[PDB]
Amino acid sequence: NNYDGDTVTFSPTGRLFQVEYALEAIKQGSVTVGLRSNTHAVLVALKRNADELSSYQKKIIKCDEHMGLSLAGLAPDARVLSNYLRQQCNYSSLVFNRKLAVERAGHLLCDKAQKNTQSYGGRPYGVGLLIIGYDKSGAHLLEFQPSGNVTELYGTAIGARSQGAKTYLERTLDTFIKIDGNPDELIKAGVEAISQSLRDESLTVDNLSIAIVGKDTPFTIYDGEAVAKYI
Amino acid sequence: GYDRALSIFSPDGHIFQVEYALEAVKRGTCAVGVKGKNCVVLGCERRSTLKLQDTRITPSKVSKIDSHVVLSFSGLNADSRILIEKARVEAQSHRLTLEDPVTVEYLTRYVAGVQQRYTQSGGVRPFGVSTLIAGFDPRDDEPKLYQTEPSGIYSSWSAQTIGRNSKTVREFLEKNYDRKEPPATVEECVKLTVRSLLEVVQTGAKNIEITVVKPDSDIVALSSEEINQYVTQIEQEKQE
Amino acid sequence: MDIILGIRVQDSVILASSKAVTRGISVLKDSDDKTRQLSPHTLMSFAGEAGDTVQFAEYIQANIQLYSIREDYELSPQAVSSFVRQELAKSIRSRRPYQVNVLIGGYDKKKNKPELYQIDYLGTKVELPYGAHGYSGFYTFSLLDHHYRPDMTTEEGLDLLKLCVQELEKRMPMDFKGVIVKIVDKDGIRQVDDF
Amino acid sequence: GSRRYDSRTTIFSPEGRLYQVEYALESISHAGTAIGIMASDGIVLAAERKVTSTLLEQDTSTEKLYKLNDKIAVAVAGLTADAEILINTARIHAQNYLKTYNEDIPVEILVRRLSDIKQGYTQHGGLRPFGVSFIYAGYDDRYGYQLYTSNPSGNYTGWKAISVGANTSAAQTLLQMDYKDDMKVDDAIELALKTLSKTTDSSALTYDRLEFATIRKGANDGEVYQKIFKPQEIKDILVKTGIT
Amino acid sequence: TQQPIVTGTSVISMKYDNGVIIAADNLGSYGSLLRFNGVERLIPVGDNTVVGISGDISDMQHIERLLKDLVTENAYDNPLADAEEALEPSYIFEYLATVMYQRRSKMNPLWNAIIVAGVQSNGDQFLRYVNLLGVTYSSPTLATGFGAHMANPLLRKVVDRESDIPKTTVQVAEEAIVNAMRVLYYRDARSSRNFSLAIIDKNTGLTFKKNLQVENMKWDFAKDIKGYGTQKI
Amino acid sequence: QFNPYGDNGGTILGIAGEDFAVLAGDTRNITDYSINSRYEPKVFDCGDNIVMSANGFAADGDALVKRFKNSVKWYHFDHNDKKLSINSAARNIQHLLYGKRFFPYYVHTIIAGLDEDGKGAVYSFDPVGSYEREQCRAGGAAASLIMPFLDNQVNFKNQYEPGTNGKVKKPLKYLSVEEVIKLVRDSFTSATERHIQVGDGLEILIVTKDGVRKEFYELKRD
Amino acid sequence: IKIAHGCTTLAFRFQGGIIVAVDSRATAGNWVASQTVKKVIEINPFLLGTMAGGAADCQFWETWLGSQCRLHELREKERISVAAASKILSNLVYQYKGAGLSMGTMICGYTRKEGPTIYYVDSDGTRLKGDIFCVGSGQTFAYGVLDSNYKWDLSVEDALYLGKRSILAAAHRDAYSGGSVNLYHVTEDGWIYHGNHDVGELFWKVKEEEGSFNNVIG
Amino acid sequence: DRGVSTFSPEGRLFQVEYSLEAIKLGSTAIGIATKEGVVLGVEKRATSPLLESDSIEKIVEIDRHIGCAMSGLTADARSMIEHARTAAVTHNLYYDEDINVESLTQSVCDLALRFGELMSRPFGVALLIAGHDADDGYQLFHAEPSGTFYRYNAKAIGSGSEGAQAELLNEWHSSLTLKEAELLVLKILKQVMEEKLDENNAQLSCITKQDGFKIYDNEKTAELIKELKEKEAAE
Amino acid sequence: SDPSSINGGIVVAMTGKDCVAIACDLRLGSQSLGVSNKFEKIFHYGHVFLGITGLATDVTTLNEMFRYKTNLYKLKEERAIEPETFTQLVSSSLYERRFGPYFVGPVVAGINSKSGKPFIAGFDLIGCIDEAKDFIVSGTASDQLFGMCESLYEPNLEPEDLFETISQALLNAADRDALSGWGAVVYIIKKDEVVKRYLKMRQD
Ligand SMILES: [Mg+2]
Ligand SMILES: [Mg+2]
Ligand SMILES: [Mg+2]
Ligand SMILES: [Mg+2]
Repeated sequence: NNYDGDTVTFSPTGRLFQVEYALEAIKQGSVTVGLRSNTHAVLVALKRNADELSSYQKKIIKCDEHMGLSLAGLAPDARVLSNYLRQQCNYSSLVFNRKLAVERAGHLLCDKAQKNTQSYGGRPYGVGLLIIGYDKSGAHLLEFQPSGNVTELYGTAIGARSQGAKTYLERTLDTFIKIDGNPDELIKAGVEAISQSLRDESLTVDNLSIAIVGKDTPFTIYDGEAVAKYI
Repeated sequence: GYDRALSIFSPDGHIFQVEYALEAVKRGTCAVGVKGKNCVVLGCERRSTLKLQDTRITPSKVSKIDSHVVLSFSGLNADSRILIEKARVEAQSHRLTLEDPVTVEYLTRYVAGVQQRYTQSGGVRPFGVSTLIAGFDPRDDEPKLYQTEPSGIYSSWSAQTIGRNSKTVREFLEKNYDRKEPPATVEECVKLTVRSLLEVVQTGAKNIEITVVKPDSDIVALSSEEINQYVTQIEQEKQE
Repeated sequence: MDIILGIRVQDSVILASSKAVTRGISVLKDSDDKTRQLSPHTLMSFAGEAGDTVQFAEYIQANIQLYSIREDYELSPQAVSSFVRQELAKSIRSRRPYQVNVLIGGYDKKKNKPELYQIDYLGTKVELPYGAHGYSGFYTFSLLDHHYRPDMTTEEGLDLLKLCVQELEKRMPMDFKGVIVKIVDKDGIRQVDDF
Repeated sequence: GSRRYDSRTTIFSPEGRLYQVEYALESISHAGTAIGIMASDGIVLAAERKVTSTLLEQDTSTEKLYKLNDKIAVAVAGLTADAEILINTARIHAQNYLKTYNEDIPVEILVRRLSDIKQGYTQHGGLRPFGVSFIYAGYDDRYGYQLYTSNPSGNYTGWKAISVGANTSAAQTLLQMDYKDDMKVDDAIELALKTLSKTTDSSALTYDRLEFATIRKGANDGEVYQKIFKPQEIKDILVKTGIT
Repeated sequence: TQQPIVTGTSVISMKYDNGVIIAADNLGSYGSLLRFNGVERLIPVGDNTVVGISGDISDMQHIERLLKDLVTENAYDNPLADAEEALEPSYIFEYLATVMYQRRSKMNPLWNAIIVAGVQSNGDQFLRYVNLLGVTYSSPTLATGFGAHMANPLLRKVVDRESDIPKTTVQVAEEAIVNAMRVLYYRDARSSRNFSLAIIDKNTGLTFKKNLQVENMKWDFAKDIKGYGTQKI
Repeated sequence: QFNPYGDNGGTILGIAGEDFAVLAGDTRNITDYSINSRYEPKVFDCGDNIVMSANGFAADGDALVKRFKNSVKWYHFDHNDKKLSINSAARNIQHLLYGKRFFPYYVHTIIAGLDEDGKGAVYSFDPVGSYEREQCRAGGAAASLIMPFLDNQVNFKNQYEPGTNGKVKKPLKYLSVEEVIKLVRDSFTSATERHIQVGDGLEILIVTKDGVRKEFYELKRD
Repeated sequence: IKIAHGCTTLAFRFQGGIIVAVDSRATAGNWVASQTVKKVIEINPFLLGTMAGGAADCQFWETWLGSQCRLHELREKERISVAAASKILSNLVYQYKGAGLSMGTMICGYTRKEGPTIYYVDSDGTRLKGDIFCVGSGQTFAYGVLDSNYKWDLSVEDALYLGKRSILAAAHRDAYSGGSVNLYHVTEDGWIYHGNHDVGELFWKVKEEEGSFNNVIG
Repeated sequence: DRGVSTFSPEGRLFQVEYSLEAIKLGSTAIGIATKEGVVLGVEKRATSPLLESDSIEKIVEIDRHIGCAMSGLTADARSMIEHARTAAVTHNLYYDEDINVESLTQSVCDLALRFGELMSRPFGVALLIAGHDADDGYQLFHAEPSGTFYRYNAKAIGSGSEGAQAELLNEWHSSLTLKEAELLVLKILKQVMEEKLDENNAQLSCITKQDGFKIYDNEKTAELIKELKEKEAAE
Repeated sequence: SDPSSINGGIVVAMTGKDCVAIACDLRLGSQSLGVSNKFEKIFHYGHVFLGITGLATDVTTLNEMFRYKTNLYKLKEERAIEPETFTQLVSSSLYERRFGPYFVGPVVAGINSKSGKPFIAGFDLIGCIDEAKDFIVSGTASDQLFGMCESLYEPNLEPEDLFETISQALLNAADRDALSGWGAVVYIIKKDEVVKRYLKMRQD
């Protein structure tokens, strides 16, 4: 009310309203799902269009050969944060000849988003990210929120009506976690998960966006006729 | 450094600081630009509430940017000096690097760009000035007349007016100016410019300034008596 | 760049400047005009390091032309020469100084007098009846000391100047490919096409 | 952050006016009146000191009239402290010009630069403008004797006779009435004093409440002299014109 | 632009079937003066890497501090710091190699020759060289300073190419290194008798041996050498 | 005084065929009269069917390759995974080299691959970025030995048709991958005989539309 | 190492526009680094630049010039003048003066307002307009043939040959020039390439047909 | 007052949303993409008859293979075009090739959100960026001040955008010829424009692989206007 | 390439009974080449006189600089600067350029308007003050001037006698120096009158 003019102000109950309003931008964004087994990690994203004449907004971004994310909210902010991740992944490779750990990736995003919530003039990031990757400790899935809070998970979903997919994954936890050495079945589980967040619309060929990374699989994105298999 | 965003959007999609800068232009003394077949004429109002003035030394309303281009304006007098100075420097800088004087379009585009930069830079307000820029491109005999405004938009005009009561004189020019046949001579162009100012000015004494620009850096400012002859001629023809 | 001369007479200033541009063992050009018009009644010749000369000359020219437009008024030769000297005086203590020597010939319209200023690359200004830069002086100065009179006409000045060029052409080691002569007077600046 | 406390000094009103410039002019309108009158053979500067106290040291005082160089002077109307900042800048600019061109600075050039500085404070920087209006009285070999004025907006104009500060409306009418082009300095002196004497908010105009200066060619042959009047000299010129 | 003051001489090393061996004497020379005798020029990083450094000792101590700090930094927010995300020899080398080249590029080098010996997580032997110029190379045998001229020839008789590595045992490899250290004591005027030796094995891990001495030297024949040509007594 | 440059020796060679291109280079690394490594590869696959070598000062060579490899990576990110053409790569490298015009990479750079018409392409660079496409280029320590042999055997220079009174030249034609490798191997065995900084091993990288293949051959180790 | 320093280049104005002719050799000391060097940079379809001195300096900055010319005509909706184009380059190298740039170049073009125009630009800041220019180690040799045979009223055919013959003259005598001759003809509607001519074959062809080079046995 | 980069309770940036209102006030611009080329057309909208309409430059060249049309506060577009032209030429300098239309659009869109308390406010202008490259062929992009860009088969922006977009929805198909697209832009412009459409108050342009980006003459557009009127009266 | 001896020139100052004298040659050359015989080296700011030898560009620059500073001094102080104060100003200004100095040998001369005391002073190029009762010397013939002044000078000379002594000191010193001469000027300075005399000397 009187305490939402900028990010530097606390409310009487101890809330940061600008951070919460940034969180609200994610809820308006299109749904995206993340889930992993022990061998692979999968991102599934429902793309959104302006109208029938327009293209579908690309949700998934590659960060390295072994890491990448999906976005929900302000796409330009995801571009800034993904670009930062690309550089950090790259710094780790050039300097230490070392693939960046997915956990450190999360820590770096948390610290970058945090600085924007404590200083005058700036604003919080208006986007949520689901980072998947495969490093020296196996497959990983992270959930980034622009408050700074990063969380490692087996599965999750963010965006509009994400609660449906999140409930499904919470039920299916024991099943999909053991889908080891089988990419197409892990994707199917992710496609069935995101389907629990659909209303009136269904998954078409230029609507669905899938990405995967794993043990002997570089981070690769599938769009267009390549995702027709999973409809 | 002072950073404040002074020029910003409002709910209805307007930038009030730019629009309030236009109000300053509307307050300013009237300025008119008319281009003929082989010349351009810049007319300018001077308010007569100021007697005991020294017209020798008082800043003239029409300013030379280069030997072939001139700039008149309406709005804040102090602001206009900053735009004129920058334009004059750019005019010499263009000659230095391109080995050729600026075109009237280029000089206008530069001045308009400066005005625009002040509409989305921190710590600054827009220029409370609109300009009429006129002249002849190097080795060219086609007359040029351009207008700029605080927002930064610019465009070419067969004839145009800015300042206070400019809507009245624009009404006059819109019916009196023929596109198919512009003022063929210098006399015809000056007369039409004086006529248009006489709709608004008051008296045709030391209230009207006229500057005539012709091809190949041929610019001259008319004196009181010379202008007064046009005023005397128009009034006698009017009584009919 | 090598030979630049200047002679102030009764009613005008005459500048003579060599036409040759040599680089290595080749004369690349034999019709080079080593001068810039700073204002209608002010002319500057120049000689020195390659590139620096023209870059400096045009920079000064631009600045004076900017002044002319701003004030709608022509600066006096004395005022221009002082501005030029200061620019060189700054330059000498810079990271990379302008290695340019100049002569400034002008006609002061307020005084109705011709004026010749000699300024070297250090910023050393002197007003003279006749001047030169480089090795040119070593021949001409003594010749001018003898033949020069303060009340000479423009035509007498050109004959005196011919005498200098002849001496240079006889005793100078390098072929400087003649000179471009220019006159500065009450009516402005004009070039002598046949010299 | 600090946005909360920003007055926004450099913005437009809905009507297209600069709030702070207008309010600065309102400030200046309460300042002691200063008059400048330009004659054919010189210039007069007259100014009224702000409500003097009897224990004020009058002879070793300077409030209104300041010297910029040998050929140019100014009369001040507004905050004295603000004016001195600008005066020192103007004095330096005049010396820079002399150093560069070996010629005394033309009056207009000095006036323009000082007016450009004031303009800057209205367009950028977020600072309050200088609450000062000047009357510039000076000479050069181009235009001869010149009078100018500048105000917090940074706009300057040339004049034959002009007033700034308090009661300028009444003062400008009286000057417009009695001024003529073939006027001499001694006549202009009398007009300047008569105008202040009628527009003053004081009971009677006296020597101790005035600052006076002339710029004549009254020196020996083709050279300009600046005369900042002493207390006793103002007392004499006030008796000579029949005011006291 | 530097000049090295307190200096360390040869660092020698080689690969064998299960790991790598590295050695360097304990001397800190001050020109011709053999100033300091208790200088350790082999610095372990974790339990799987040893960095051997020759050249300027002040710069060596700086590199020690960097490596010490690297271990600390790696442990931050790293639950697998003593497991999968532990520092590898290749990581440690590439870091140093980056620093060495950046410093030479700023015309302010770390005046050293460095050999990073270790064993990777997958059991692979790691042995690579870097110096003040940022120059890097790898070989079955690596040596610095005089070691390059005298040790490498001897070590290459054992492991001449890649295929000789599985055929070389830790006993044979250590023998060649200790022998090389003796030869360097005979012939390098800025060497000491006392040295340290380190073995990094993929099975038995890191074995760090301190206070070793050159022994079984041949000096007896000196008594028979008289004069410089014609002298008989 | 500290000298920031050094000479790591070695020599490289690039030859372009009709539908292929090879980029060879010996595996010896040296300083002064000492051998540092008998197998230190300096010909690298950089992706997008581009092979590269920066012979001379290895520290600058490795820095440059590393930076170009990185450039290829960021070209994919910024331009929707577009393939970097050999001509585009060349121009990019010019800017990398010239970027350090006043503190150069002391290296003779050569890249090889296929142009956009599928034909074999070799580009060569000086230390400060001047580049040119050629059928043939040797670089490094023994370039002066190998290059005139290449002029004679690849481009058939100074060879005229027998009996034509030296009037008709020997006609230019593309060489087979077999014939090119023969010329590479003979060029390096010859260079090894007469240049002390050349030897130990020869590594060739062959680039066709199918990908990047490698071949290795022993060289004299003295 | 030493870096490439490929030179003989000329360019002259005549009735039919401009001829540009260059050799092809690049050297590193006595070592002939390349016989196939392109010493004419095609800045754009209307402008040409010549390469002498630093090979990299000339290449890098004259393609950079082509970028500045393209940006000019996008903003001004008009072809850039040869005067302006040359001055963009000369002002740039003047900023780098002292740093060690090495450039001897002819900026050649043909516009409506100027006609055929040639500007010699130099790494020490020199910018000269002229009718005939000749730059490189073999420039003096090429000047001798040019000066004795040049006329304004040469035909496009004869002018092309004169430029070709002047390079040949330099290629013969100057040890650091040769390889092949590249010819260009600049018109108002753009430059036209007139082929690569190997000096080895051109010398014997010219010797026989012209009767020249009697000193040499053939 | 309030911060420039402030979020609303609904999760939108106030200043970005307000700039979108400014764009609705702007003159209409339409773009249609076909397999034979992309067409760009704009409403000039002269504020007075004395204004020389040919000086109204709302269609602009970025490179030979990329064109641009604008709508809104058109003065704000100048620096966006300047950046686009520099980005396009700079990429050619670094990579000896044409730059992809998408990459060009992305570079422009990176400027969009570089505002706050960088420039003081978002851009008050939307751009239609049309072009061709070898990879994705003929393309039309809509670049907003939010930093977002959508590719479109056809798109209208400005005051008559929602009405024109609904018309483009029905009329567009994947087999449109260039000539058909030209007429379609003129047809839809004439519907939404206030004043009567002619060659002086409306401007056409296109970009083809063969001839590159071209702004049509007033003579050429006039014939297409006459051809359009005849075809509508013919049934 | 020795800045202090490219252009050449000399200045000398002396005191007398209730008066001071300062004198300088008129030569400006470029090493061997004589360029100007009108180059005066003495300037004045109010009643304070400053002579400057050395590199001519700096001589000109410093004159313009001290004119600049003495003008602002007068405007703020509402009085003319005195010799003692000016001396300090010259020293301050020179030492400000300690590690990039003006290549000059300045010499202050004048009479204090309050006390009436004759005052002279000399400086090195970095502003060290050399105060003296008798005389100050400067320029490319300083050695010669030192020798002339030390033998010819006597205290409490009348203005007319002092003129002869300083003139003979300068002339004979200048004639033993190649880079000095080509005319000479002498300023005789009394409390409220100043006479300036051009000397006839050999023109080689
Ligand atoms: Mg050997
Ligand atoms: Mg030859
Ligand atoms: Mg003498
Ligand atoms: Mg003599």
